[PDB]
Amino acid sequence: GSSGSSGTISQRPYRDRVIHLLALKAYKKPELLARLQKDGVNQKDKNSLGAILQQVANLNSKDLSYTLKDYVFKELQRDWPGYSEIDRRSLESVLSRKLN
Repeated sequence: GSSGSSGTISQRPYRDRVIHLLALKAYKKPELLARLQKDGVNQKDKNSLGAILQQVANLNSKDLSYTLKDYVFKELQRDWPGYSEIDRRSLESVLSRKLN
């Protein structure tokens, strides 16, 4: 039985941080960042992002917006520190709509 620990977002893998955002809704290469960058986005990752968005999300030429895949929803984390009192309840839906 541990007491506590330092759970920071940075310690988490970029991918997760990304999908966790695209989950609630689709985000644009630049936009999505504006959300992560805030907490701190690694330069070496800034480039990888584009690749991840396609590995976990899908870009729609329509509105050049990236859409979080379906299966990925399972990879997400219901205990993500990125989901506010609302987000959390706003995400539990999708997963429920996707994850049969």
